[PDB]
Amino acid sequence: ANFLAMVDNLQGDGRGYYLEMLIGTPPQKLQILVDTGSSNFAVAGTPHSYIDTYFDTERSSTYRSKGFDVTVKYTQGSWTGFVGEDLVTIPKGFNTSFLVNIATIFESENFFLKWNGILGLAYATLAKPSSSLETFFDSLVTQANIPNVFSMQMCGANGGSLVLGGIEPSLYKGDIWYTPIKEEWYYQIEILKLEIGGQSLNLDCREYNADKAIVDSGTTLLRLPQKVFDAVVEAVARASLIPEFSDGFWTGSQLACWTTPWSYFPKISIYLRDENSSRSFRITILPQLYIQPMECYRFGISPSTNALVIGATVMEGFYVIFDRAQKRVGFAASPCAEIAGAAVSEISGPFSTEDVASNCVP
Amino acid sequence: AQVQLQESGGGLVQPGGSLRLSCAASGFTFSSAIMTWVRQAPGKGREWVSTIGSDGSITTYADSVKGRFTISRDNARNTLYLQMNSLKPEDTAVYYCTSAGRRGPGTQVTVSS
Ligand SMILES: C[C@H]1SC(N)=N[C@](C)(c2cc(NC(=O)c3cc4c(cn3)OCCO4)ccc2F)[C@H]1F
Repeated sequence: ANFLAMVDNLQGDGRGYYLEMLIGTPPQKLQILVDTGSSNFAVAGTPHSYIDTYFDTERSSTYRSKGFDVTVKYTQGSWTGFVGEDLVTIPKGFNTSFLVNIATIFESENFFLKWNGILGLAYATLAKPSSSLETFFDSLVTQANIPNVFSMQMCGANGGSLVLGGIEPSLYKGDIWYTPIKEEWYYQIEILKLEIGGQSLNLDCREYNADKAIVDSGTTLLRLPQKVFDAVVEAVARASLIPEFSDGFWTGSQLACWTTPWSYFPKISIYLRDENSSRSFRITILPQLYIQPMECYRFGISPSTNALVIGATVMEGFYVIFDRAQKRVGFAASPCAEIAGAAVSEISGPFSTEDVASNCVP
Repeated sequence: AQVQLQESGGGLVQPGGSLRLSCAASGFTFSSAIMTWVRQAPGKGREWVSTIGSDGSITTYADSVKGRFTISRDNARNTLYLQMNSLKPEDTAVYYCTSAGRRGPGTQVTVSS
């Protein structure tokens, strides 16, 4: 593989970062959402509204049906598709085809709302209908002779880069800080503390790892559990100093508009445990990442029931290394994460963990 | 799913010799699983050998083994095979099966004059 050829291989902002993938014989080009929060390679199989193209299995001579379907259901929506096998080519990075599993969607509800498929890059554990259905990245690692590592940069806050097989040095400056993967399903990592404008929230660190704290390129916003979300909102409102935001701004039902004072809004830092448990490092997002333009703006953080989801709101500030080989997630500040001549993210450390508990995951 | 794999059929052969590797599978629906052979020698990089689709019709090979090695499977017997012909000293490695991120312990192939 060539890692330089994978630079700028993603398009979009916004509406998701998608990779160009060629499927079947002869190849059919599809636009595929890069999703580190799921583990199925699934594409559109029928026309549908809101999509331009789709994978026609009947036009691929190499396509083979497994003779079973898969139904995936989420909170908001769902889909059902035929499970098959076919040859796939990633032109930006590789020059050979790979045999992989593929789900071809024949029906869905609230799923397709520029991409026409999803590339699940999480672990075998989450694959449906079971973990025996070999994931795309497991097929690629084996068949392409690449290390069990990929890294992602989002430049939409300018597309992005998915480097399959390693780390590209030109995509970051400064040090990479690694946090352990606590559980291999989603990219679950341990959050120790949340800090708003220098002030730590007064919560038990178990509140941040509710069911799980995960790094998910397929989630748009920084999703926080309700209690944590309420604490962040209160801390942002207190630290802002200017006349107060609407409740509709916090809940996402109303936009806040200006003809904007970035200096008046606080920084949001997330502390992650280092591979050495005595130390931690923080990933910091400036106001420009969580007060998102739509000049009118929407709030880039939302509540959740289960899971603290480190979505695109945060990932747009950092080059994120999914080091599956060494069971860790790396973070470095993105040079492309710059708005109006100001770096919109920071990374720093080390910091002591002697106050907090040794295991914040329940 | 506990994907269990056990390879057999390796050995010490001369240059131009032959082996038939096999791999027994259990704990999953072998007839629906993509199967892959990989090789690994000490001090060298991991090398993909060949992949076979679940029904056996689709097969792919590395350029280093093309025309010499043949991959196949018997889904009724839950067994993957690698027929190895025209063996060279550079084919010396542990050969192992992989499926869905799991692998077998492998079987040693040694080619020496
Ligand atoms: C519940 C979700 S979370 C999940 N991880 N995956 C599933 C597979 C899923 C995800 C999406 N996401 C997006 O389209 C989208 C868009 C973005 C964006 C990120 N992601 O960041 C930058 C701006 O726009 C859509 C549908 C979908 F089904 C589900 F599991």
